[PDB]
Amino acid sequence: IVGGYTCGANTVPYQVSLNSGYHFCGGSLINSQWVVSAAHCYKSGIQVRLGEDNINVVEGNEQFISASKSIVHPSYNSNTLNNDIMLIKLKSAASLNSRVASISLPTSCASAGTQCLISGWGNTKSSGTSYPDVLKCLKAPILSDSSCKSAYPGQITSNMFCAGYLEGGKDSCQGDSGGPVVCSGKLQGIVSWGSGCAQKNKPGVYTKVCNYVSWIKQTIASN
Ligand SMILES: NCCc1c[nH]c2ccc(O)cc12
Ligand SMILES: [Ca+2]
Repeated sequence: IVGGYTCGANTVPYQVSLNSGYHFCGGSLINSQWVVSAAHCYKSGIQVRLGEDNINVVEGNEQFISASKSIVHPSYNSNTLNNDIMLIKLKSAASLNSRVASISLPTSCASAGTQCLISGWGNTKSSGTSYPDVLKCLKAPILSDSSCKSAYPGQITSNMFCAGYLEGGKDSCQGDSGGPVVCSGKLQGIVSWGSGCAQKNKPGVYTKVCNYVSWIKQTIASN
């Protein structure tokens, strides 16, 4: 997260870290046994880490649970990032509490202008690299579809939205991939892609979760 703030330990209780020997992606806990992330985060041998603040220190509220199954969306296109969403089933159910909690799925799509919270352990600089150990947070509005398509001509599908600031300076970045965009207590987006981080006229692009609610629910009910 570039230009954000330190969230505070366990203030984003649905945030997960995906670990394959090291943190490589975020995700969101949607019930005691399922995580939603980006399909571009797919790999084998994932351990899901819940209750994390400092990802390099055991602080006492972590639950580490291996993934039993990963399901990339059937229509994911890795070249366009259309349908950039994946579900991960945990080998066992997490223990839910005040610091480990699920985030609800939306019943309706959010409109441009809605303020949302984006969080992750990604790079904090727009040039060069500095990766934080503690969770970073960013408040950003959803942008109009016309401003999003004007920023990325020919690249924005109906399954994507832009959020952030056209002036630059504040954005998600590398390592925030797969993480949540939460607006009014509902999961509306997944950190997906962009042109660099925090660049003028290049806001972050996010997977539009409201379009996938029926796929998520049907998949969870049968796996
Ligand atoms: N807005 C952050 C977009 C994003 C997701 N993954 C990334 C990886 C590298 C990068 O420069 C940018 C990204
Ligand atoms: Ca920790």
